[PDB]
Amino acid sequence: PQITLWKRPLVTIRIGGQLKEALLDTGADDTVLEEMNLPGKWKPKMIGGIGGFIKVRQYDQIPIEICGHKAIGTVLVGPTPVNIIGRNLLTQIGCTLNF
Amino acid sequence: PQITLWKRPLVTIRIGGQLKEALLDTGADDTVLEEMNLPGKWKPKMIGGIGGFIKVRQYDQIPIEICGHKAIGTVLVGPTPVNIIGRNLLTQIGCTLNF
Ligand SMILES: CC[C@H](C)CN(C[C@@H](O)[C@H](Cc1ccccc1)NC(=O)O[C@H]1CO[C@H]2OCC[C@H]21)S(=O)(=O)c1ccc(CO)cc1
Repeated sequence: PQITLWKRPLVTIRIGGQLKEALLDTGADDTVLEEMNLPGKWKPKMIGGIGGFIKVRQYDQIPIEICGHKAIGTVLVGPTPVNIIGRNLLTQIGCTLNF
Repeated sequence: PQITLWKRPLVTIRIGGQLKEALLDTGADDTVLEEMNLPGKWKPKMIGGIGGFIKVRQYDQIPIEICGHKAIGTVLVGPTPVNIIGRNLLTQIGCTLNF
């Protein structure tokens, strides 16, 4: 589909048994999801944006469905105010910027 | 153009006769540039990002040519980690997300 940017580009994603609204975010290298207790190995990381850094847990090879499109890759989980689909997964669902 | 997302969508912008590199950022409501001088009236504002809140200077009706596409609108100047072009100007240049 085509998503205009008059409003936030929020779409429905699924991660296991949880559906969430997340931003399709070309400004994010990696995907950052709100706090959730995912299974499996992870490692700590600090990520920075406007206002400073937050601490996140990096989980690898996590399958995420984004508007019905299949993706799988790295997911950072921590106290973000918004779920953010970053470029690592945007490329996998075929997302481009066009003007 | 069509811009894929395997790399950061960094583009050259022209603002006040200066060339700068900025990130096309669909997850940003607002355009936020690193510290610089712009002429005219500005208003103190605060904005929140992933890491908390910052103070910025709000400048209205600033022309920016983004990849050769003209926009005129609100520019916030303050301690962002990188220059970001947000939806307020991405809409002006006809940006959409497509997948
Ligand atoms: C370093 C470049 C950006 C600032 C990076 N950000 C993505 C960005 O899209 C965030 C994504 C975002 C969105 C909402 C809340 C928090 C973060 N937007 C943002 O800060 O926009 C601000 C300017 O306009 C305002 O509208 C939204 C917040 C304000 S981010 O969220 O901080 C971020 C995301 C992912 C990583 C890991 O790769 C690191 C940082």
